[PDB]
Amino acid sequence: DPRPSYISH
Amino acid sequence: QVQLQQPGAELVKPGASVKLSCKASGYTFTSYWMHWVKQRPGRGLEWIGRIDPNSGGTAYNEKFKSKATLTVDKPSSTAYMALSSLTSADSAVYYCARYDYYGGSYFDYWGQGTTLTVSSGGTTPPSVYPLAPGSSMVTLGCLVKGYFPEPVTVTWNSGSLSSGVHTFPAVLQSDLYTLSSSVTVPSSPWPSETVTCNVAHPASSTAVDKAIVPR
Amino acid sequence: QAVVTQESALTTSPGETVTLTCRSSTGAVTTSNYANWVQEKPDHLFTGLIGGTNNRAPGVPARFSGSLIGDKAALTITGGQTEDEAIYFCALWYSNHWVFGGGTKLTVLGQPKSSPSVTLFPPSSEELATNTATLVCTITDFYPGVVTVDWTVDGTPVTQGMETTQPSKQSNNKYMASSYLTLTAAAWERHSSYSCQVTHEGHTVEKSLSR
Repeated sequence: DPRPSYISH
Repeated sequence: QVQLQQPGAELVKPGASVKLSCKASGYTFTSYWMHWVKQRPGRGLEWIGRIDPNSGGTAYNEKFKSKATLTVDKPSSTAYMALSSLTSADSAVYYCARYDYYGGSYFDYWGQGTTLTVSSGGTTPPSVYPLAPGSSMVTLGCLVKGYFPEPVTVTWNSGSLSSGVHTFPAVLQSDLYTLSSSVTVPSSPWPSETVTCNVAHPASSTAVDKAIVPR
Repeated sequence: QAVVTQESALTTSPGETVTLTCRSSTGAVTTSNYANWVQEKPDHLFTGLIGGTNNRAPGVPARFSGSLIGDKAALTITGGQTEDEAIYFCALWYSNHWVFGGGTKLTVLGQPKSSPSVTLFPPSSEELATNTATLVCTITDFYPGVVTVDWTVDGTPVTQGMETTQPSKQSNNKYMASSYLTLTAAAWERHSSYSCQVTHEGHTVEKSLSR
């Protein structure tokens, strides 16, 4: 919801 | 009900490598990420990293990148983690926790954690000493001194004692475990009759039975 | 890197609201850290409750909620239950890794307080023949679960060869623990007074024994 946590893999 | 089953205790020598497993079940194994956490008494919880069942992609903690190697076996729905070049600091409990998606989200299910113990001390049998009162209800007990490695089994009178009984956990002093158990009985029975603690030690195939006399 | 801190311990009663916070050394906790709260019930039983500052885990009791209180992340528990007494952990995300806090030891007084039942056992003679002695101080039936133990030889505080187990939940939900004092058999011949002092909630209980 804000941007950071993801970045897959 | 979602479950993550992990082995309870693993014993290995400094210098070797272990491959801790983590069985999933109850959901589509490839829809959620898997993380590994390390916990040692003192400190707290330290993140090791994760793997994505679908992609295989993984993100490691800079500090554990040359130490752990995550992977998964889709068929058997299990996540693994090999730790290389084991040492004394690598001893501890290792958990596998399932990760949830969408807008970041959370860490909902956890495995019970595998307690890894890294040492090169040969099996050592316990020494059982009777804890007796310095001669209303009376309290007695057994001292299971310097045994290794975990864990021992203490019972009173074969099972002939429900409560009054108390089994404390082991303390590690001088790379060697110690624990004791206490059974508080009516002032009646003892010395009148008697209590007997049953100590067992798998890593040593030892089984001592000690009855208690006041002196 | 970004040490995360929470409260050591907190004490609340059944029915009231207790709030837990989480400190980020890099500054403030923001919606971008995706705060995560995890509970630790005895014997390594872990369950996530909140993830991403405020998303409640599925199957998680409604009374649990997460939010931001200032420049901190917090877990509020309205209507605390007895089973809620456990250890709570805070998880913070930092660009590419997870940092937990030290955890908060939460106490929900779901029963009456009770001073510890202390018992001092002297070294047994079978051990005294291996050229070494050990005093054993057993502590049971106390609540809340934290006690601070103290050994003294001849009325003088003794520090070394002392071992104290972590308090453990009994059958009747109270707590139990044990401490050990290991001396050489010789060393145990010299002194005369031996006492185990147990301090629980500001009140000290002693158990002496003269050799």
